[PDB]
Amino acid sequence: QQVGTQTAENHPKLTVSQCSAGGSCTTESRSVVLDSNWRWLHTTSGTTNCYTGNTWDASLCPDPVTCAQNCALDGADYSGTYGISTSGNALTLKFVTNGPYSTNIGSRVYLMSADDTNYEIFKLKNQEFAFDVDMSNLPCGLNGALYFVEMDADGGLSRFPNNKAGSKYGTGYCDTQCPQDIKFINGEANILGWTPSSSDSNAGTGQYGSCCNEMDVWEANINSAAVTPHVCNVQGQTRCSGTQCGDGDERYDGICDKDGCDFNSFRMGNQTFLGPGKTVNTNSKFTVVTQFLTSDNTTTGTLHEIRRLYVQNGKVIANSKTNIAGMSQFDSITDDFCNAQKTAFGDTNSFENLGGLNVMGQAFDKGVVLVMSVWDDHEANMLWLDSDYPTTSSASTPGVARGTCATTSGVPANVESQNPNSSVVFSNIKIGPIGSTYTA
Ligand SMILES: *[C@@H]1O[C@H](CO)[C@@H](O[C@@H]2O[C@H](CO)[C@@H](O)[C@H](O)[C@H]2NC(C)=O)[C@H](O)[C@H]1NC(C)=O
Ligand SMILES: O[C@@H]1[C@@H](O)[C@@H](O)OC[C@H]1O
Ligand SMILES: [Mg+2]
Repeated sequence: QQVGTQTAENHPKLTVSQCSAGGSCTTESRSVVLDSNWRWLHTTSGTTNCYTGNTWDASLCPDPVTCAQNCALDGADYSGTYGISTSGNALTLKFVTNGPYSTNIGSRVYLMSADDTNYEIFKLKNQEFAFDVDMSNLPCGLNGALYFVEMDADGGLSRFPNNKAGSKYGTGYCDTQCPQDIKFINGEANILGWTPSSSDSNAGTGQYGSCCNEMDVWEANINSAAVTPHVCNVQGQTRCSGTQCGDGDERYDGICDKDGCDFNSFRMGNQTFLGPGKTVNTNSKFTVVTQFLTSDNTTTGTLHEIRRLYVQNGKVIANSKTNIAGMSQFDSITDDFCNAQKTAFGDTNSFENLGGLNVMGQAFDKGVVLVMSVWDDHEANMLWLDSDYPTTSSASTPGVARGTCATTSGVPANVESQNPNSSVVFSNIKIGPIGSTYTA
């Protein structure tokens, strides 16, 4: 894709903290950028759209390359059109925004580096990452997600000749779902076999997907939360086609682990731990701390364990323990946990098949980009996060119940119609050595 200049691109500012042993942190000036899929895409010479609704203009986009050369991504009206605003260390993502020219549902942003051009690259091995979240305004069916993916720092500017926009315009997304709804992959418009979504009037899928390792630090709404590493057998952002993408029936045949090795306290058998008025009380803001422990306690050692702590009202709260009959008891993510939980639940262990925490840690070695988003789910209505899933399974079967929401909840049109003003606030991001990002 090309660069459009009708609208200047000014990334909303966001401060983050870099912390040291003892807990003193320095403030770093960073910013966020809107993902390219949300942007106005118009001809380089004018204002004619290359894509409208969920339909590409066939005469501007006769083929993937011509389309990438003819079509330009333009600057974004972050707050008034996309519902994205920041206030110091706080990022607010609104669910539904009505701009003067377009309505936008959900958003996805990446953290920029100090240069405000390339993404910030995080090296998470043997580090602790903390943030605060207020998801009191995120009901059933919503997901406010904070996570890392193995994107290129420049979003593909240097790898792909026909990507002339790059990370400044939020290009280069990938994750372990190998999404095929991404409009530009590898600097080419993803127009081959383009099929509009029937339920999402702004979306479609093309022949290719964009795949990479993904650490889901946080996927949650007021009801339930999950922390989930996912790995692939490829390194970095990789375009997939056919079986590689692991779409539909080929879910477990692809290059990436779609299910991941998840820890949702509710799913793991503690229904009183996280939620409205619970131990972690999601009616109010709290701190989420995530530790990426290596086997030798160095930044070069093998990733061995992902641990979780919460902090609310100044009190540290230990992670819940698993409570699945017949399964050994864990309170964190280890490869042993993943093996035990996949066995207990009868789920295919692609996480381990594709190299487990070792491979996750190798993605961390190379570096990953911070993503924050708010979304509803056209495929599964977020039931995998907050309800009984599959809905066709007995809710007494271990692993099926993930939260208290109704199996009829989370239909996008219903959630948009009923809770349009939903929002999530992510704030006070900190990274440092273990123990450095919060006060015990
Ligand atoms: C779920 O996790 C919570 C937090 O660890 C456990 O909370 C305890 O609950 C009992 C029963 O109400 C209380 O008497 C304790 O004071 C709680 N401890 C804390 C630290 O909050 C709870 O037991 C866990 N549930 C299950 C089924 O394992
Ligand atoms: O990331 C999620 C994955 O863990 C799975 O359970 O299906 C839904 C996905 O969005
Ligand atoms: Mg290029």
